[PDB]
Amino acid sequence: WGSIDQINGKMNRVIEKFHQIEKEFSEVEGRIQDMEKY
Amino acid sequence: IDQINGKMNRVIEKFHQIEKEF
Amino acid sequence: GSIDQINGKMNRVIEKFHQIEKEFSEVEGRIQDMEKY
Repeated sequence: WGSIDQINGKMNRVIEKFHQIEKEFSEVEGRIQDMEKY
Repeated sequence: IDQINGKMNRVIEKFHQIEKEF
Repeated sequence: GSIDQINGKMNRVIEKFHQIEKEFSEVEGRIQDMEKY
């Protein structure tokens, strides 16, 4: 099960970094929005 | 262990939807 | 100002999206293979 524990870890890290990339994109979006509105 | 497959099917859940989000 | 800044940030975000795609495909592949064999 060290092979499962290991893919559990690989899936967790893919998920964590997607959430970081998602947040970064949100911030970019919100600044396109500032520029467009203000 | 039932415990690490328990997790897997759970972690695998969030992974699958992110697949979709990707 | 804010225009070249967004342009830089967005390009770097897109770069990081392409990295995460490849990593996902590789993790998925490994899960598929564990389940198949």
